Amino acid sequence: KLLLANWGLPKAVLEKYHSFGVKKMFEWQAECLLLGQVLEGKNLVYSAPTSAGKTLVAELLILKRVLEMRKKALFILPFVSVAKEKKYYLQSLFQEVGIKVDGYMGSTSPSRHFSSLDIAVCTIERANGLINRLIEENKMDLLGMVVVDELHMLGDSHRGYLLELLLTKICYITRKSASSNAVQIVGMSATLPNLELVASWLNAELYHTDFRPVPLLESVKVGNSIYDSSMKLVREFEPMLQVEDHVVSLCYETICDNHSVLLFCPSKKWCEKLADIIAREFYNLHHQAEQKELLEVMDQLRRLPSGLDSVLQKTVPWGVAFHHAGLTFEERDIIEGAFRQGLIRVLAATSTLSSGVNLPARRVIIRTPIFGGRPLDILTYKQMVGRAGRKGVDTVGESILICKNSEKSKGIALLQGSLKPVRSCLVTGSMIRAILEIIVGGVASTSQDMHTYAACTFLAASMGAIEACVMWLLENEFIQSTEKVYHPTHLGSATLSSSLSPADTLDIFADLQRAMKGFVLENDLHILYLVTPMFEDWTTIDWYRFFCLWEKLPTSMKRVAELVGVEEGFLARCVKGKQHRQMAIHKRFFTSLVLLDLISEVPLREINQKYGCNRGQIQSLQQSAAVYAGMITVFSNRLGWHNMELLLSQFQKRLTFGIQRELCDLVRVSLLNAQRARVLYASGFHTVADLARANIVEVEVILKNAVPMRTIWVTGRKGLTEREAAALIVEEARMILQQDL
Amino acid sequence: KLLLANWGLPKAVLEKYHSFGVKKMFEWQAECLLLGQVLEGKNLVYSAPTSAGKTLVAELLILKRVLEMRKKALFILPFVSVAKEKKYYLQSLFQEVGIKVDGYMGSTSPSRHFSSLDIAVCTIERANGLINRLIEENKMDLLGMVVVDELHMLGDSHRGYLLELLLTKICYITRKSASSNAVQIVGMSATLPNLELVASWLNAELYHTDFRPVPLLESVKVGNSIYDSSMKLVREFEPMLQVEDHVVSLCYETICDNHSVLLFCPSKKWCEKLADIIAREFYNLHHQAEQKELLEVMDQLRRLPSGLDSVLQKTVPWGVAFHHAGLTFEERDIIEGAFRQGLIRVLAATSTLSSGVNLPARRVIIRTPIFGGRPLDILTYKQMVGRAGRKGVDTVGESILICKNSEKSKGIALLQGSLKPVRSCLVTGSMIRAILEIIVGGVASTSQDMHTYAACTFLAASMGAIEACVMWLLENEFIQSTEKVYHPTHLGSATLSSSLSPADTLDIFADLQRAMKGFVLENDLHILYLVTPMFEDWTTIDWYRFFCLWEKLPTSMKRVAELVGVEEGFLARCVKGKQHRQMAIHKRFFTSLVLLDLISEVPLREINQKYGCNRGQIQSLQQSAAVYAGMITVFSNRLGWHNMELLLSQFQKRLTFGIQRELCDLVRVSLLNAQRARVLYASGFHTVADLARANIVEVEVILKNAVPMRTIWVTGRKGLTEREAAALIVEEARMILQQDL
Repeated sequence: KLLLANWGLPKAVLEKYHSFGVKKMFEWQAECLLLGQVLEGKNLVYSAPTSAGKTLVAELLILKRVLEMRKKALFILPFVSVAKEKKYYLQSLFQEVGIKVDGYMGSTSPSRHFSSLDIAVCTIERANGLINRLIEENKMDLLGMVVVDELHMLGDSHRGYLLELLLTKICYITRKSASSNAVQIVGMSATLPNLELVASWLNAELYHTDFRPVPLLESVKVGNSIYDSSMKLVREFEPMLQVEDHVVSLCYETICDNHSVLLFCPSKKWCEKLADIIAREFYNLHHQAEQKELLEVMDQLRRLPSGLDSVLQKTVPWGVAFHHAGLTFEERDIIEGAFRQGLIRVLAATSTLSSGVNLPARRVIIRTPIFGGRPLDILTYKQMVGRAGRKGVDTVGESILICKNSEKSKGIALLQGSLKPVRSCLVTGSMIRAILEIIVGGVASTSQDMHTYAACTFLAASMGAIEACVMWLLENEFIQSTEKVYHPTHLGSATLSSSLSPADTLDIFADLQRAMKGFVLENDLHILYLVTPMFEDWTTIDWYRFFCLWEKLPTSMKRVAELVGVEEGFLARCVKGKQHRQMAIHKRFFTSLVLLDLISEVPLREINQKYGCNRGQIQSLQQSAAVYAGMITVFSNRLGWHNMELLLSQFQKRLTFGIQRELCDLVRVSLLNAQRARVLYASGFHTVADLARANIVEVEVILKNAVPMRTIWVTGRKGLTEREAAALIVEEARMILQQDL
Repeated sequence: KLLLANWGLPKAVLEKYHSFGVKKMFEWQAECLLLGQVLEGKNLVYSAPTSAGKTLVAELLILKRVLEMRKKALFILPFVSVAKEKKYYLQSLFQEVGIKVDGYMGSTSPSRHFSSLDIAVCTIERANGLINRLIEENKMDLLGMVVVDELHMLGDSHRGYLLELLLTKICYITRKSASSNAVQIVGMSATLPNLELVASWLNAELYHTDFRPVPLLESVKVGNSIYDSSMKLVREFEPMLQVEDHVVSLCYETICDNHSVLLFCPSKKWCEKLADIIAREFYNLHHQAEQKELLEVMDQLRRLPSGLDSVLQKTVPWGVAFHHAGLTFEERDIIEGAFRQGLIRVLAATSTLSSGVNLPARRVIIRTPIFGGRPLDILTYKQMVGRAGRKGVDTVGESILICKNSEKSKGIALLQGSLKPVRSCLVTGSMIRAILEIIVGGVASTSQDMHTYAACTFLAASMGAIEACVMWLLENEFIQSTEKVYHPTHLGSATLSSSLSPADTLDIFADLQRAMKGFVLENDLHILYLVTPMFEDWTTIDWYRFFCLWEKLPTSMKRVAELVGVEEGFLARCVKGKQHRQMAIHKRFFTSLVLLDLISEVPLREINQKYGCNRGQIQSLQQSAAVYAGMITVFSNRLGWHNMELLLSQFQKRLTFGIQRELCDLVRVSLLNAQRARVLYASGFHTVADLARANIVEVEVILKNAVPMRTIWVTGRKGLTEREAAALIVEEARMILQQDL
């Protein structure tokens, strides 16, 4: 029984698994999935270490559910990058067996409809919208199982409350049908203390494991000695070569052992300095003063849109790199891609890598217990170290936290600490959407039943103001009051369909309706002004630099600013010598100005030099602003505004890829991101229609030129050869022609 | 030799000609076709009477050209209705052979490109644009044979100068290639006096004939007698039954002979009164106080969009009808359709029927020499009575002009007069486009050649200021001045492509750059304000009615008027108690307000009652305004305005058929004009895609309902049965699905 072949799986799936190296099944997964009545329909919640293989239980459960009862399923993942990686893994796994998978990661939407789509591996923000749409036209029989990830994020988080709302809605719809389970709910979590309460909230049978494929031993150093967690000295620290911190020495111990190291750094500036030093310390400690594959990785960065970084130039060709938020969204995969293969040996990363993709490393070093001026959180610390120890390669995983003076007392708190218990995050702006997701979907109409909905939520199961907050929806025209029985309105029916929080829609409805009075069409700014989401903390603005940009803007552009409240009299004038809604407009204006260059195909390096915001926050802004244009368009569609939908129809695709109107059809190929279609456009190919009929040898030469054997890079498949990618461009464009008609 | 069988024509074409009843081969057509070197390529211009079969010679010439050298050809037709009828005749003739013909009648554009198109049966306004486009991307090798019509219209006319410009451009191109014929130009004309000069202008040999299949004798009435043309009394007038004019008596003479009569009338009011009388006298004079098919014709008028007219109700079910400009564009074909079949026996028409389709009638009576307060023209009169005498049915054709008192002296000038000699109509606003059609097309660049171009025009061949007109084009940025050599600009390159006169584009460029700063989108008025062509004389406005309409307009609508110069303070206020550009805006506003109801599917009867403009002038406006939206969109496309083009992209189709956005795809089927798709839309069919998969029996019942065996009517095939049209709707929608993909 302790072998995958005994368990019921398709032959192709098992063969693909053997290719991935997973041939032995853990005992905890087998006992958990055999435990209870989970297989026959009962929903399940369990927790395991990150390196223990949490994904196996969910994957075999969803495969069994799909093969047993033909029903579409979901897959809820926090971030866009992890969602993309998971979708690619699931596609490579489910190609032959026939369960086509596609994802809704913000801007990108599957070409095929959800009826043909089976497993929608998509983020929470779009999973909630898809669940709402499925609820809308009484088509929930397709849903058979929803897979959630890191249920511990449903507490204090900017998007986990959406996951909690979706799960409680599914539980409500399941209980209502009882008037074995219609839809199953499975998830995985970290070492939560209260997971029984969450498991019983979804009436899920609980199981918690601390099993690890390789041992993990945390460590803290005190000067020139290493202390274990429980007041124990496990080893005496002795630096071999260096030119109290001794940060370089720890990597050197592992480097001579032929293994990698993760050196997580606190801040943006700290990442560059630390990876520079280790490469500089590799000048003398190994020269007294795979190379072939390292150059190719260095070659991969040469013809990226932003080229190769100056700081990376002095470090990459020795096995030392670094990866933070400020780096390009393209470089981040390549640098992380080589780490899996082992080309790179030391990384200088920030805290963002903790919740990102899986990056195994024998030794993980954390520079300071203080991350960004605040103590390190326990929840991120569990995933912070959990990467230590490769399955089947390394017999020991370690973590060496670095503490100084009195910070050791705060530094040691995480070693003996435990993950904080989850909350509900539920007047509350996170709950105004909760009922409005159900009152306007037609699922619940009577108020007494709507009260019973609040009994199905996390807050009720944890153990007043629910009814009084409907009156708030009564005030804001969201719900019309009749004989009580609640019915949706025009504004309310649109908010649910486009998946916006009702807090935002109050301003958007007044802002989108203020575009009637005066609209401009010569420049895309005013259209772009209505799709910039917010300002958040994407970048620190430079007032003086915006002054010089304000003067050099064309007279055409200066008409938009006065049309949306931006003042020529006050713009980087009174701030220098020294209104909450005004800064939310100026920074909305700046976010539209940056996006104007992004849709004008200005090079990212030139934009960085001109806009002062590094490329890390630019690709993290055009990705977020692309989702907004796809939500404003849908919001205007349901509201009976056909004209505004016409102008904003094409602006989701333009922001995603940073292209112009001419390349809109060409970019439908996933292998033409921002430059592989522009040079291809200049080659006399203006549409994806005739591109499918292109000469195979013709596209080889044209793609070789325009440089800013696997030298080209396409997202999802790591590096690729020029001949293969060009052959894939025509192949990808080929299948588009008939599958959409 | 005088037989069609001996002449070289396809066997199926000959059979179709036999089906049309034309089998006898005349003498003048044969001698004209075998004269000289016309067949081998030389262009030809000839004059013949209207009832002599002018079009047949052009038909055999174009057939010989197509079968000899495979090359696309044109066909220039006077107005939209005659062009549409000619296109249907040509299509029904050319079904099986392979010459796929299609028409450019203003708004309507062929689904297929011109490359697959062979004979473009299009009016002058669109033929000029098509040939300009052909000239643009050096594709004139396709053009090999251009058929013009009524070369007597190239003189003083609002659109004939376009034909003259087109012909001189073609001649210039042919002469340039000589540095047996590149393109052959044929046409037919009325009894022109100077046709030798026009023929020699196109270096064409001349042939003029007066042969008539049946004799035509004219008459002038004096008291109670009829006088021939040459001071001769041919018959003594005596009235049989009546209750000096004796207008009913002349018709009653032909009624007893079982033949029809055309009773042309001066104005709309005169048309209703005269046809009402003849039916009223038909009551007492034939009842002492084909019926089955007459009721069916009355039945086809029952479920038209405007229903059945009250004036037509008291006259139609006796064989007496009337047909003027104010009647619906749908009723006009049915009333004229039955006349060809002989169901109707009398008609009370205006002067517009003179230039329309052929309506044979044994006796044609013209009420007054004064038509519309002015003496009747010679040119209209020659074609006014040219329908007298059916070919192969009636042995004699007559015309009885009615004159009173001293008007007989002016009336008889029509009888002995001859058609006025043609002019050139060439500073002149008709010539600014002439060179601009060639200088920006790249055909002619050197100024001396451009001067040589003026030697190829009609004015030069008839026997200074040509060069001075370019300076005007230099002033208005149309042409950039370099070393002289002239090159097109952005504005100049767009005017040619969209086929607008340069006089209009000066205001449009400023008018389309005034909405560029400020636009409204919630209502379609401002978009509609930029597509209303002009005011012309489409209707006489009612200031008081507009004033009340001004008050009841929505507050959103009143934002558009103040945004385009229309004043709330001055609107039907100072006109009542008593600025050329201002009236051109208010009447532009009215034309946009009426069109708003046309695109809101308001019934024409309610619109007529509300807007005071009869249905005849409404379909004559939405046909003209639909072409403008198709020219403004193209003008904005070439000018680098991708946003304003997006809003105006769909507004040509909306104005043509008077539909909304929902029916835009459904209306692609030509059998769903304005109501057969609305009721079909309510049947759960929202797109033409699944309409091709409709159940045949399902569409029968739904089409039967919504009533305001050949009762349904579809343009181009007269009446049709309900079962056939419904079977044709799915069949027509079927062929669309794959032929466009």
